[PDB]
Amino acid sequence: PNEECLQILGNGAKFLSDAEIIQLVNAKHIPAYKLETLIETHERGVSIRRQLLSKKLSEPSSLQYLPYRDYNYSLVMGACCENVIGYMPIPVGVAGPLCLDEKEFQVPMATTEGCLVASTNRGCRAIGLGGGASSRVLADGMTRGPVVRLPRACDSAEVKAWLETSEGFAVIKEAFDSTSRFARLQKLHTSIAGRNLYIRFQSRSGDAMGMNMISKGTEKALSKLHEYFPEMQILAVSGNYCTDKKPAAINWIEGRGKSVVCEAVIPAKVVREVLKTTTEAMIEVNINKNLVGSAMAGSIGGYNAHAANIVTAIYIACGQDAAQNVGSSNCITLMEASGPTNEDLYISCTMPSIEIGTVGGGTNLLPQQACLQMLGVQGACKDNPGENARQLARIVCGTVMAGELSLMAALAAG
Amino acid sequence: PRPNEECLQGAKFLSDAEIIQLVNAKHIPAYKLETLIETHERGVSIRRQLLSKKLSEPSSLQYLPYRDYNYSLVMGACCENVIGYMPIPVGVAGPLCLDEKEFQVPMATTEGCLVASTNRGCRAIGLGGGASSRVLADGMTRGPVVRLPRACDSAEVKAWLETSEGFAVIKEAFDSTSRFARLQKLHTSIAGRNLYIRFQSRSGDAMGMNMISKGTEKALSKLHEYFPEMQILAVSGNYCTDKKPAAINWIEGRGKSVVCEAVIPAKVVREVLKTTTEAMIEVNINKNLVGSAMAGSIGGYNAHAANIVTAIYIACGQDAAQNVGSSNCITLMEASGPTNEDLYISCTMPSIEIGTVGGGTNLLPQQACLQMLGVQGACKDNPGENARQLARIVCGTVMAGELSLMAALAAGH
Amino acid sequence: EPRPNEECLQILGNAEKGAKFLSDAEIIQLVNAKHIPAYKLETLIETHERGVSIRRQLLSKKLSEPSSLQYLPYRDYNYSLVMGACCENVIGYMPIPVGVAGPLCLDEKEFQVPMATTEGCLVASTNRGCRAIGLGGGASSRVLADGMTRGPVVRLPRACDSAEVKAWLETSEGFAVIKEAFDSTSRFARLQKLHTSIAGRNLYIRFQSRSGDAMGMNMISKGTEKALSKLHEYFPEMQILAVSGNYCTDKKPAAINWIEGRGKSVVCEAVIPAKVVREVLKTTTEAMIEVNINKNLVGSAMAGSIGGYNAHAANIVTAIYIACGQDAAQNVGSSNCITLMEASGPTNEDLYISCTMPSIEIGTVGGGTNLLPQQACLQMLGVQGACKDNPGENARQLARIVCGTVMAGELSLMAALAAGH
Amino acid sequence: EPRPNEECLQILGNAEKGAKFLSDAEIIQLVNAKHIPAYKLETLIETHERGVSIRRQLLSKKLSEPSSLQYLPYRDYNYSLVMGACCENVIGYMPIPVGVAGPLCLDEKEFQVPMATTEGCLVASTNRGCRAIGLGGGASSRVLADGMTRGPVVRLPRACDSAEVKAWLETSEGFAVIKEAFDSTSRFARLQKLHTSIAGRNLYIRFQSRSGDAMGMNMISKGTEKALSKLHEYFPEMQILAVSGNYCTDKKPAAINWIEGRGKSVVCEAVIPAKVVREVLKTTTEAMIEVNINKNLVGSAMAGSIGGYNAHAANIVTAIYIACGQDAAQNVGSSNCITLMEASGPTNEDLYISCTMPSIEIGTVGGGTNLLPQQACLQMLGVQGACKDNPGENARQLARIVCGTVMAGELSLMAALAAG
Ligand SMILES: CC(C)n1c(CC[C@@H](O)C[C@@H](O)CC(=O)O)c(-c2ccc(F)cc2)c2c3ccccc3n(-c3ccccc3)c(=O)c21
Ligand SMILES: CC(C)n1c(CC[C@@H](O)C[C@@H](O)CC(=O)O)c(-c2ccc(F)cc2)c2c3ccccc3n(-c3ccccc3)c(=O)c21
Ligand SMILES: CC(C)n1c(CC[C@@H](O)C[C@@H](O)CC(=O)O)c(-c2ccc(F)cc2)c2c3ccccc3n(-c3ccccc3)c(=O)c21
Ligand SMILES: CC(C)n1c(CC[C@@H](O)C[C@@H](O)CC(=O)O)c(-c2ccc(F)cc2)c2c3ccccc3n(-c3ccccc3)c(=O)c21
Repeated sequence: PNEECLQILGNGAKFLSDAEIIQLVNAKHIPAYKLETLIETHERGVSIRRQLLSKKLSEPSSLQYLPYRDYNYSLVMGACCENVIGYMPIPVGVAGPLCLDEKEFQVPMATTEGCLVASTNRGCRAIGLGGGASSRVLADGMTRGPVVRLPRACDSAEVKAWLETSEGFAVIKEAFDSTSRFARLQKLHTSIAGRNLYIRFQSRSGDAMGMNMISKGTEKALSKLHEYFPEMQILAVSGNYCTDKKPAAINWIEGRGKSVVCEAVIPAKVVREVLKTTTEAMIEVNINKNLVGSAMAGSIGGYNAHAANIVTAIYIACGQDAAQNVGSSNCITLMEASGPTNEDLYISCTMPSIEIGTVGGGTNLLPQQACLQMLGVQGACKDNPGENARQLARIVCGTVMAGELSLMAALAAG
Repeated sequence: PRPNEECLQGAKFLSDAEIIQLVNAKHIPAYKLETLIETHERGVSIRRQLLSKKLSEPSSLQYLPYRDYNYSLVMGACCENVIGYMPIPVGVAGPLCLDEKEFQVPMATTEGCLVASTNRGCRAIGLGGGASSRVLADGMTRGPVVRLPRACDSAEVKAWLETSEGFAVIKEAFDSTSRFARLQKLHTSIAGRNLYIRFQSRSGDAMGMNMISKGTEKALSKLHEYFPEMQILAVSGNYCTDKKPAAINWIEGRGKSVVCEAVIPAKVVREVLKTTTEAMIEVNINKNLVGSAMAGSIGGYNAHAANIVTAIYIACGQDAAQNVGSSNCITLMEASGPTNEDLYISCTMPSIEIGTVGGGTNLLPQQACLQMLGVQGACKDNPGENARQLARIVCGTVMAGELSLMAALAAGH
Repeated sequence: EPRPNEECLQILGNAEKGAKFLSDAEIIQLVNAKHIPAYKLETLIETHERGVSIRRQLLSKKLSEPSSLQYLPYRDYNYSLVMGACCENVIGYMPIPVGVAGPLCLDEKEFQVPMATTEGCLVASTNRGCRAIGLGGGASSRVLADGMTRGPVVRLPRACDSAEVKAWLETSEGFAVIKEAFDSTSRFARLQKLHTSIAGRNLYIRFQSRSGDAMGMNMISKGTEKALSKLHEYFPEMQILAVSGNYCTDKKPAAINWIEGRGKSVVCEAVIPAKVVREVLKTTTEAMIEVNINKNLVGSAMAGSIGGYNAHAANIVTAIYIACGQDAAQNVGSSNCITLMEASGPTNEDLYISCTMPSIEIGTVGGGTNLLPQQACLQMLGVQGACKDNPGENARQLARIVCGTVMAGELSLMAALAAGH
Repeated sequence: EPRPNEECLQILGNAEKGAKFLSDAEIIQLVNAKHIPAYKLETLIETHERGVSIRRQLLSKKLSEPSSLQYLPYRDYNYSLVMGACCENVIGYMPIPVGVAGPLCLDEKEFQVPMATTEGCLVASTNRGCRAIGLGGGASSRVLADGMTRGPVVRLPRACDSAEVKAWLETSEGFAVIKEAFDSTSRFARLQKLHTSIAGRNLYIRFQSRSGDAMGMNMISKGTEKALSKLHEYFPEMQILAVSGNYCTDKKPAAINWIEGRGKSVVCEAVIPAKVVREVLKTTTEAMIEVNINKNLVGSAMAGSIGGYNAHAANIVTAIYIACGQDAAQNVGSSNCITLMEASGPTNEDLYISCTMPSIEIGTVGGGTNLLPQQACLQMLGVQGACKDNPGENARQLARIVCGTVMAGELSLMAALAAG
């Protein structure tokens, strides 16, 4: 019906059928934007959106194998996704044990690339027979890099000098830190371009990746800066000086999120039996591929074989922002001869800009929390704020090193 | 639970608890179960149980799902050591009015506001007459490193590859490996006695990594016949460049190079995007050009192309790790129209690495999202037209995302 | 005794008298009253040198310290070849000390390399590198490419239109038409394959061509102008925004020069015996490779370098460029260099070295190479002027000498760093 | 007249006779017979000019064309300040034409800028830019930072050890000990915030400090030796692999100089009235902005440039550097510049321009600035030598003049490109 359908809606939506609510869209009665709140259950809302979508597609049977039933939409709606028509299953394999810092980890990897999980698993095996890997977090601080503008370059210079004094920095730090308990503003990084001023705010953010919290603190910091400099115009809360989800030398040099190093010595016996190559062959490929090769290609921060493969796979499994693989994959892989007879392989990976978290975003979803719980880093750390996210970053750097070892060995053997 | 003595006699008759009790007691090794178990879902079940005992929290796997998923197309193709699947929420933004067509773009993400933002950008484009796009180039690459005894020798190989006859014989060996293998002009760079050779070729509708790799191996084998002292050091010497940031991809292109554009009426910028044309151009210059410049960016002259690229890629069975290079984008904005109050926008993406056959596009859920766009599988009549169409949709959806986010930043919300 | 401005104007306005009759103070009177422009002083006055003397006196009164130009030399210099070609508003010349480093044993020949510098120990260091190369049986080098570029930016109404122009330039027929127009501007113009890049409705076109022994800036620009005019006949809606849209790229750092090359791309190499590494360079092969990997590769990588995978190629390039009449501002791109080092020989104790420099922008005709003093330095190397029998051979040879001298400088500085001196 | 070998040697040994008593042809005979090596021809000869003449004669016979040095000048140059300080194996000097562009109206002062070049139209073009700036009310500039750097590479046995050293350097007390050692080497030394980067067991340490009016290369390297020696005491397993590990970065392109700055970071600006853009520059403000955006921003972006967002800053930097006794090889990094242009004023017809140069490496004492001809060009600008009442003011002033002259050159060349 048409008129009777509106009456029952005013009382609920359960008494109206699927075909009746879809008829309210077609025959203009009530618009399409009112759909999330109106329907009772979340799963039925997804079903009605899929039927509406089906008639717009040139092949309505497209959605047949896109699944949607029995998924927990309660944590997704109004938090992680909009216009939800279902979910996308990504196969999850396991590579391990990764022997890292006197512990053993089973690393979940969501991917559809054949041989990737198997390769990473072989890398872990080589590391494990070689006495294990060790890693350190060198720095920690998510950033946001707004652009502001003053009437003149002489004015923007005045603002830069003011922020660089002990007093000016104290005023902006107090504003920034007041927005949340984990907001602790580190030293600012500023760059002038004429009358423009790019300001890089950096702060730890507990176990969150921290972009929402740092953005809150930045908005408050710029409002405080407005009081001391009324002619200043906030052009954008991000002027790409952060830098988020684009390649940027500033992330490579200053770091962003977690800066991490990892290392291991692979005994000569393990290089031959597990990796099917030699230490000499591995060093030759590493120098001429990951250093010289990347140099000839004009790379900034891409001094590695396939760090992005491991970063992406762990990120999708563990509820991270996979778009941040742009900067998070930044990595330099070094190799040299080691031990008394110089036949053992010393490997290290350095990743200055791993953008990561174990609370918020996709880490609030239960399947993603399962993969985080495998690693023992799910949620916030009560006793040591930021320790779970720090640990996950160490696991990412260590797993990348396992991937580097294995693929470089395949390339070396020919 | 029976003893392990009468368990030695195949798999279907035994129980799950029996197989795991033979792995720990060490009757059977740990690499026999992949082949012996018949039903693929039961293979994943046993793997999860063995995995559970290695974890400090064995119950961590409970909410990682695995039942009733189609593992037939995954095993021996897409993933190893499989313990389940990870559901990523899929939203839809559209219609995207692109080249006199309308697209409903699937986006797999867990970032709030992303799909709604892109949807708003699509609406502004549609009310402004739509967008137009063009594929400027097409060719996946692979960039091996070879070594000769001396720099004079590597120089000889470079000059030889640059003659018409030397290139012709290398092109012959390359193209023999596949129906779609058609080698384009080579790009070579010397570093002492090293020579980096950038093989480029179309690959039908595939992303083309496996095909170009096979062509490269046969091409280098032919080059070995003419230069027997040459050593193939690595089939990839990072000169491709695959899954790392590289200026060579930005300048020369990799996969599909694409451009897209649209004019948004001044009224549409005000009412839909809640800003002005003047404010949009101001932010684009000082964020996407000057800001990226101050940050030392190569190819990152955009707001958040990577967000859209990643969401479409995960939804459509692409290699998400290739978002590193595929997200390369320069967003440009200027005034347009008679009164100079309309907003011309353009996005240029020189290295979209993409495909509609092979890899994750073999799986049915991923094929469902590809089918929404009308690009699933190989185009029989025009090989590569589906992959090219998907690249255009990516670039157009990126432009929609740029429009919407830049408007949010420009109005200072 | 000085005279009125009007009386001096009637004498210089006359043909048979000239500035010879007038004094210094009287000519200064005419310039200050704007009857005679300052920049034309050479033309009006009887000699070039007196024109420079008058300009100096004009300038000295403007300065807070009138005796500032005392030790800036100017007398007895050949200003005839500078005027209307190399410099304007000339107030003298700047002496840069010139040292010699050699012999450099390169491609079975020997070179005495001139180096203009004020940096202590640079010439001596480079000289030590030459000595090490000479005792190791010399260096070999190859020119891998040759072609100066210009990278204009044009614009179409739409990106769909700029795309059409790109596709048209990539057809065999379209490239042929543009090639005919480019090559019609000079006998040395041979247009190579076009490299194009779109940015929306913008189109950046990279024209590349040999240029005889000239660096080729002017010749490539003239060919580019004619080529774009021909392109406009097929596409009347195209606007030539700028003849250089920074896509060349000239005198700015750019990955496109590193990857595609610009001017001459060159590679050079040598093997230094272990004995020579110990006795001349005061280090070992193992220590040299260790420093090269971690400084010139890893170190440059950590600093975010594109093209700067070397110790100090720019010191050598700059010193040779100033001495040999080159454009010293082009050291920005010409200094692009990757230095590689590894073990060699039967006991893995000898030191293989190589330098690869893809973008040496250089010439032996035109610009500063027209001046006699810098022609003297070119004549040392046997590369002065145009090679008639093999056009471009002299400029090619100079690029090889630059690359080989850089390698000598890399050897010597890296040895000093490896020893911890 | 040319005496036998042994008769010439006995006079040389006697220190109250020397090589003055002998002739030119006799000294050449002593070099070829291998009695006295060629490198030791500086000290033995009496006057510096004669020593250069003898080196030139020995060189001439080695060359395929013995008359090649004919037009390379050498006579009557003051070699006293050059020998053992600025150049070795000296065979003469190379005259670079010097032109003047000005007045440059900068910070309420007027400057006559010397420019050593052989590129036609460069000085005249720069001069036209200065004239446009002057008729527009002048330019204003600011020094935003000042600190020469050196970036050694050290190595610990493990990455965990290199991590420990990084953390130690980041504490207040660790940095204080290193700053005390660094600052002790010179009265102008003041070590700023230390900036480090790990690569496995490598640690790259970027030392930064002001250096008075010197470019500071020698000063910073000496302070860095002392700093690393002090760090050796707390970490004896550390190995100084190289005093420069290319992390400075000196004389190579590097994003670190672009982002962190090196030497003087400077900004300059001016507004050119619409009337002056039309008449002097022969173009419009609209055409200028359009060329600047699509050439200096979009164009440099398409070429994959880091720090090269300008038309020809390198031309001006190089011309001033050679004229003023600077290290011209440092033009690689000193040329780093971004040029921005906007519409300005009430009709939106005036042209606002700015140039930002984060890494001008420069000095007014030491190096080639010790030579008299180079000191004359520095004297033109009022920046010769060390400022006693404010150490670093002369070098800061020259940096501002460079940035201002670059902006003048940017204005003029961009106008010629815009006009077609
Ligand atoms: C990590 C894994 C997915 N993988 C990869 C990565 C491809 C991409 O994800 C990134 C890669 O392009 C990054 C790069 O190296 O530039 C290649 C690979 C690299 C460069 C090529 F040119 C072509 C293939 C290979 C590979 C190549 C030849 C022989 C064996 C190989 N095995 C393998 C198979 C079975 C047992 C043992 C080893 C791999 O697992 C493998
Ligand atoms: C695309 C979307 C996920 N989004 C984003 C992207 C954040 C990231 O994924 C990439 C971004 O960091 C890339 C960059 O700009 O550097 C920001 C954003 C950008 C820069 C910031 F500093 C902080 C937030 C914002 C945003 C910011 C302020 C006000 C509204 C906003 N809305 C919004 C909400 C409701 C209705 C209308 C608009 C967004 O949808 C949105
Ligand atoms: C080239 C020459 C002008 N030089 C230089 C300056 C290089 C610079 O122009 C570029 C350099 O900064 C590039 C780089 O390495 O980053 C240094 C030098 C380098 C880095 C430092 F930190 C401090 C000083 C050195 C040097 C240093 C220690 C011991 C010996 C040295 N010798 C030397 C002395 C006698 C016989 C043999 C060689 C030099 O000739 C020399
Ligand atoms: C600075 C000066 C030495 N100059 C230059 C330098 C080229 C180089 O030093 C840097 C340049 O390549 C950097 C770049 O723009 O990419 C060009 C120039 C630019 C791009 C070209 F394609 C070809 C020539 C021009 C120029 C070009 C066309 C018309 C007038 C010109 N005038 C001029 C003449 C008389 C009165 C007013 C101005 C110049 O002074 C001038």
